[PDB]
Amino acid sequence: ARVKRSVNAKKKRREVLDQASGYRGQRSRLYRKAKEQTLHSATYSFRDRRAKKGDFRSLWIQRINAASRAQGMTYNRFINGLKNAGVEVDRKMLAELAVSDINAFNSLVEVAKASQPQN
Amino acid sequence: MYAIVRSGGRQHKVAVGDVVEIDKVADEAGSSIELTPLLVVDGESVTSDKDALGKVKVTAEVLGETKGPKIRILKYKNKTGYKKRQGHRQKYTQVKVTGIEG
Amino acid sequence: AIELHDLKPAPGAHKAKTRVGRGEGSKGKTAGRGTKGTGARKNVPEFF
Amino acid sequence: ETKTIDVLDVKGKKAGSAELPGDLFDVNTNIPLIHQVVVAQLAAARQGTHATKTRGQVSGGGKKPWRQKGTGRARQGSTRAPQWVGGGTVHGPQPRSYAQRTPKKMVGAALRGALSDMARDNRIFVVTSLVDGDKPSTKQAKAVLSGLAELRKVLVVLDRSDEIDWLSVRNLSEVHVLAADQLNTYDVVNARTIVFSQAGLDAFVGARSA
Amino acid sequence: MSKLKITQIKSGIATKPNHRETLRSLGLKRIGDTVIKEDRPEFRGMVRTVRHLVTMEE
RNA sequence: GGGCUUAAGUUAUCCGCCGAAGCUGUGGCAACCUGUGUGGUUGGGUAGGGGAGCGUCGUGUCAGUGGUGAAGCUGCCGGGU
Ligand SMILES: [Mg+2]
Ligand SMILES: [Mg+2]
Ligand SMILES: [Mg+2]
Ligand SMILES: [Mg+2]
Ligand SMILES: [Mg+2]
Ligand SMILES: [Mg+2]
Ligand SMILES: [Mg+2]
Ligand SMILES: [Mg+2]
Ligand SMILES: [Mg+2]
Ligand SMILES: [Mg+2]
Ligand SMILES: [Mg+2]
Ligand SMILES: [Mg+2]
Ligand SMILES: [Mg+2]
Ligand SMILES: [Mg+2]
Ligand SMILES: [Mg+2]
Ligand SMILES: [Mg+2]
Ligand SMILES: [Mg+2]
Ligand SMILES: [Mg+2]
Ligand SMILES: [Mg+2]
Ligand SMILES: [Mg+2]
Ligand SMILES: [Mg+2]
Ligand SMILES: [Mg+2]
Ligand SMILES: [Mg+2]
Repeated sequence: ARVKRSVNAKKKRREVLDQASGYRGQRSRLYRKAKEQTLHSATYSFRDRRAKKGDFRSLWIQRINAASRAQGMTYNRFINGLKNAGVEVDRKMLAELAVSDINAFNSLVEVAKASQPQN
Repeated sequence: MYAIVRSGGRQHKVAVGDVVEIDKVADEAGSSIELTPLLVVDGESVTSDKDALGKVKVTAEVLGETKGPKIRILKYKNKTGYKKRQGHRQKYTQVKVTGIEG
Repeated sequence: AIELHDLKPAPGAHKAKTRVGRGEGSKGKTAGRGTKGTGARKNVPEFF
Repeated sequence: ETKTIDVLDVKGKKAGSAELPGDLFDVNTNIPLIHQVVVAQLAAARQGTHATKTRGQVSGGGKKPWRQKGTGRARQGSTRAPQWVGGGTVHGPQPRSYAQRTPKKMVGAALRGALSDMARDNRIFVVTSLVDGDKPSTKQAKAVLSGLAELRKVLVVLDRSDEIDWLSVRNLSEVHVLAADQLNTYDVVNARTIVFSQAGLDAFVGARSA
Repeated sequence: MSKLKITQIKSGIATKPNHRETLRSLGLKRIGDTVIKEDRPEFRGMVRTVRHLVTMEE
């Protein structure tokens, strides 16, 4: 029972060439070269799906820092004040408030100022 | 009028009529759930303390179960022959916010 | 009234043949022999 | 279970009666055992005349194609090496026999279970004979259609001179005709019903009985 | 008997096998895991053996 | 590295925060143990051991299907760990 490889073989090649359908040069034309980049692409995507948490937290923290420093309060004192006041609104909602509802963010800044240890 | 609410260890800025992508919950479609609120803003009026947030109820209804994007994991390390393929969908649940009653 | 299409072997009676050197998801590449040496290519006699 | 039961000889309308011995026609239907016996049967049926030429049997290829070193080509030893186009096949098929030495007790029991399943399902009929005088296929087609359906087995045993029944049922293409000394599990399982001639059933019982 | 409260604050990686087995015997399995043990000298000994990896209370 | 002594240097001390795939929260999958209502523990991995599968070709049987268009090839829209 001789078996010809082509019908079964082309499936993974079509899959990989589809996955590599925006790459430059040989990486989008040649299966072997596309295969190497798809390994790197998968590794990068896995790494970046976990680094995305930190990237977005850093962005939120920077925006909160800017918005609170506009009110004469540093980010660390602002966060400690919120923690002491017991308001568990997170970095994300706080950044969205800073960009969108600056008055609500400033009210939270006042809450943190009042909840400061003052020591 | 809008509320910073929490659901399933993740927070949302919701308003009446909004559609929110909630972590999957057991309640069946068309039923109603209460989202725990962490902040309420009614315009130059910000309710933040626990005692007052206890009295406010954010009520919403379940619309259906939706799936996230298909994620393809290929764990790989060079010069060892090691590969591991995997997939993921991460089902969630639609929610429509019906009211923020103080 | 069995009919030929209802004849199946007992579970565990027909173990699948392990096919070696068919990719790194199974006994691929070195085919369960390791790297280099006599055992990489032939065998060692039992009297040796 | 070893109950002996009674079926009625027909000859179209009605005749005397015949006994199914029970010890055969009423035993357990070990499906794995029947499967193994049938698989061994088909393996024995295999012919297995398949062959390929190895690198030693492919024509030519005696000399080294070129020098070992200095050419910039890969080291080759023969033009008929397996990796070459037109070279020998490494582990291709060779002629062999697929027959399996299934034990006698296993083969016989499988046959008993296969017969017993449709004995309990009432798919064995016994006729005195099909066709009278000279032999047509129209007559027996009728006798059998009167019996039931058209995925049939016929037993006539009489290995030398039962030409009437044999040649009558030979050309149906939904009938398999056998001598009682060749029942075999594969054919019994493939049959949806068996019709024995009176002599066929008698000879099978005489050949094997407790 | 004062019901010692022991929690793991450092990982067992690169620690001595003695220390890792002491953590296992105490029942601590992760960083931040807490167990309650009696004020028995054997448990005081385990705590002092892995004193750089755990904290103890009453 | 920019720059820094008007410390952004050293040191003692106090108050905060940042910070990992660690921990916790939430949702899904899996292996094992356990009395079997619960729950517990676990799931980086080369050589390598064990287990369970996908796809190709041939073939017994049954059910079929095909010029109202099979195979192959090639789009789109989807699905599964
Ligand atoms: Mg900054
Ligand atoms: Mg290496
Ligand atoms: Mg390998
Ligand atoms: Mg390789
Ligand atoms: Mg080995
Ligand atoms: Mg080797
Ligand atoms: Mg090698
Ligand atoms: Mg070596
Ligand atoms: Mg070796
Ligand atoms: Mg040895
Ligand atoms: Mg020898
Ligand atoms: Mg030669
Ligand atoms: Mg060259
Ligand atoms: Mg040579
Ligand atoms: Mg040839
Ligand atoms: Mg993290
Ligand atoms: Mg973890
Ligand atoms: Mg967790
Ligand atoms: Mg593993
Ligand atoms: Mg792990
Ligand atoms: Mg291995
Ligand atoms: Mg048709
Ligand atoms: Mg074909």
